Amino acid sequence: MKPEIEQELSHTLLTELLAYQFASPVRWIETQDVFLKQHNTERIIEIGPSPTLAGMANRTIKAKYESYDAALSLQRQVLCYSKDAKEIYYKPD
Amino acid sequence: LPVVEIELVKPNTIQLSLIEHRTADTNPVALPFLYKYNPADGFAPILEIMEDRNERIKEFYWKLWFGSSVPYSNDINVEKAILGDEITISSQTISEFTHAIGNKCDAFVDRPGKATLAPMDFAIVIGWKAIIKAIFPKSVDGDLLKLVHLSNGYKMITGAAPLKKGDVVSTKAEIKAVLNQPSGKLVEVVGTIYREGKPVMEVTSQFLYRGEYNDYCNTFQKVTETPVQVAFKSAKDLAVLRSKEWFHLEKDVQFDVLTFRCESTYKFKSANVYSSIKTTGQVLLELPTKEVIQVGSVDYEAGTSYGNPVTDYLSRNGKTIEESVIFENAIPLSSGEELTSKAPGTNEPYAIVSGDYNPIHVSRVFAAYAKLPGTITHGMYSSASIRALVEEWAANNVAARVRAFKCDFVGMVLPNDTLQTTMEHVGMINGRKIIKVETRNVETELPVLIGEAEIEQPTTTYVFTGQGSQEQGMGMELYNSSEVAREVWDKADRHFVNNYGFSILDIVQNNPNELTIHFGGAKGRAIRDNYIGMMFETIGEDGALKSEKIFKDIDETTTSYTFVSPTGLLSATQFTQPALTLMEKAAYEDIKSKGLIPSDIMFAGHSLGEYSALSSLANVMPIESLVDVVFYRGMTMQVAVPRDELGRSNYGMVAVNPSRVSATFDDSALRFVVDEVANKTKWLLEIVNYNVENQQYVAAGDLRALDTLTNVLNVLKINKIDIVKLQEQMSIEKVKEHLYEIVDEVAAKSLAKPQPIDLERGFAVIPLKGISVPFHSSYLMSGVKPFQRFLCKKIPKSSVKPQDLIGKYIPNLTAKPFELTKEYFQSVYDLTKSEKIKSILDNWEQYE
Repeated sequence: MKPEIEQELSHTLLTELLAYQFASPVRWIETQDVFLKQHNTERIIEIGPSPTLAGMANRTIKAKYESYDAALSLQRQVLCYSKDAKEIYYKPD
Repeated sequence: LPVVEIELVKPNTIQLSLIEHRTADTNPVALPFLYKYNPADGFAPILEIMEDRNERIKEFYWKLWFGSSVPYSNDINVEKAILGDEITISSQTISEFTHAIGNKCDAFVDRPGKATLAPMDFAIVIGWKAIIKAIFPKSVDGDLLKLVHLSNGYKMITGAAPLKKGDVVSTKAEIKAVLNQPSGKLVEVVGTIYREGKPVMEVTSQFLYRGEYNDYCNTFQKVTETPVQVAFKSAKDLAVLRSKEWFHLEKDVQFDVLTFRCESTYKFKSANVYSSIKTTGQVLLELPTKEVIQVGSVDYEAGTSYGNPVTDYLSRNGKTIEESVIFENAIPLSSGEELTSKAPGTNEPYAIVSGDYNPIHVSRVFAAYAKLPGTITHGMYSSASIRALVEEWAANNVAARVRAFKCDFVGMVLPNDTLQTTMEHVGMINGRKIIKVETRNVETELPVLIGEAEIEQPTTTYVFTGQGSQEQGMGMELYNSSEVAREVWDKADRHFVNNYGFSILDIVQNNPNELTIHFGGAKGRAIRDNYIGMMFETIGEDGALKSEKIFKDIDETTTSYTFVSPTGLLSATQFTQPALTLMEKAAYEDIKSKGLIPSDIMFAGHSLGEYSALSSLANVMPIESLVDVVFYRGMTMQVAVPRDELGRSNYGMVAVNPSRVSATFDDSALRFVVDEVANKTKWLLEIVNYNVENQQYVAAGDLRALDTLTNVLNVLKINKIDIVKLQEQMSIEKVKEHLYEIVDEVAAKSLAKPQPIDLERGFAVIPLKGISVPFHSSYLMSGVKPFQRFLCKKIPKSSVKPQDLIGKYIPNLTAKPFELTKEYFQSVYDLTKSEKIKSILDNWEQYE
């Protein structure tokens, strides 16, 4: 595809998301299957005032991806800005 | 086999001949050393024929590195690039490069399956043949025995891929500099590599004819400059640029800053002074609406100069496009004895695989003659081993962390010698995390190798936190600890104060119950007409499209207006959303110029990665019209439905959580509430959440239908009549009337309870409150008219590139890597419906 066609396609579809995602069912199922199973993200990073998703991510890792991580030897390190700020910027004590 | 042969060829002259058998064509080659015997003077009876000696040495090395078949041509034109030889990367060469040579891991061992992984450091094997042909020419005259390989570097123009057993690639060498430093001639060969036309690797190497050479006519340095950015902010910048006689006007846009990609050519007449300067370069500066096109160039000559005006000017104003800001303090990466490596006992294997048959590395007599201590190992081998090391010990078995590698051979390594490579987490460049690589001999402690590591990680997803729980002090720690965050927050605060009469920092820092805009003098009245002019145009549900503008209270007469919210103003939409977009308007921030970036990042969150994730990694949210757009959207969305006397509508959110009713309930078990309440009740409803489905179902719509949807799971939670029986045991199509009892009772009881409903937070029902208009569903992107008022305009229409946004976003409204091209068109068009992209889906017109 030529760059100039796909940039009109680009802005149109990006405007469509920024409008419609805020009124459409969130599907975090296969997103989890991506950053845990299908795309193999071992380090996950969250920036926020509070770890609003680290705990529930650990819940799903324990409830769905324990044997999966044991089989493929994946060590997942969940990180957050409020508490694991030292691990994000790599400053151990 | 013979390795030394001293013999008397003609009367009174010696022919010490150093023999080398392991060569390109496994054919022994002699290196003669003519020696006049002097019976007359017995104090020093051996004079050495110094004339043509370098010629003989180059003859020997030419036969060694290129074979007897190819004739020796001393005359090599320096200006023209040195053509290599087109080879085909076979699976065999990659299979048999490694016997005692280095990189070995899970993917670098004898296993079945398919294509075996490999490193890119064997690009000089392709390169070597032509790279070394630039140290031979007559103009660069030096002693090849005293030649030491000083450094080698690889650049990362990644038009190519990693080795997959079958690539087809060629060679292209070109001499850049021949310097005369006190250490001797510094030959600079940056011979690049072409895979049918497109460059793949740069490959720079330095050789050093150790000694002292004074020939300066045959000395030059054609360096190419980087995209160097100057620093300015003024209108004097035009005057300065005009004052530069070398610069030539080749654009018609105002000047405030440069990012030249230049290139120059030096000619030395002495140690430091240049005989002449040649500069041609290119000109750069920003263009309109982030839509850049072609540019022009420059020109310069000089003579007997101590510096280059152009490059020194560009540098002096500032550093180049530097995607490398060094991290504050160092921590270890893989330090210890589990990063040590013993040098190979011998050097013939790497010599035969790479083609460098320099006897200094293998032949004992050659190493002894060059006065260097023993047959030192290849600098190339050391570089290859270290480049394989940046992937091997600091990583848990992933081969996607081998990249551009710069290296220099400050020391020497004897064979079968142990080396402690140190690798400390210090610097940071644009993803490929800069780590030091310094290879020091363990017992002498002297360094041998110096470079910067570029090891990646596996892919990741920068998650975020935001709307729905936002608190006081939201993102103020970064505001008080970061210059860039301070800049963005201050700019937005100034724009809100100067255009809307309220500080957003005051809303965020110390959350007030209510705030008052005042419409005072010229500034206040220019604030008031902002509110007077802007407001939604939503269809009144009593007829056709009612063109209207409801702020009501604010008009010409009023001199103040109070924003009131009981729980908090940060809870109010018009202030929670701009605050949200601002507080995560800085994540990439310093890592942007730092290099912590792992392999593949997608900006995301928990459905709040579309409003706070896509400027640091996607630059969509422009600069300062962002806050206007978000505040206008907040107001339009907030007053999009009729409020009652107490200020609450018949619409909102509610959770219908599946986890609590039973573990049995699944997508094939209860995916019926949405399409069994909209059809009969003639109301509006759609599910907002099955993100963590089987554990979390939430929905939005008019409040009565929300109650009806909840009192399906609620009534089937204490009684537990499974819907699996209703759905899969008997049939699917036939069962479209079983609901017209079990939702009928509720579509009656909900009317019985008072019309403004406060939905209870039960076991399987956990509503999220503080939301009046139904979003995340089907009434805050449906016929809701003025939501996309600003959607083909001020927002940077030309900035958005498919390159990043495609693949670097993961769809919360789907699944995996959001394709921002045609493939995804009918995903925001099925569960939410649209009309805007109906044209692009059908009416393609003249896009070609």
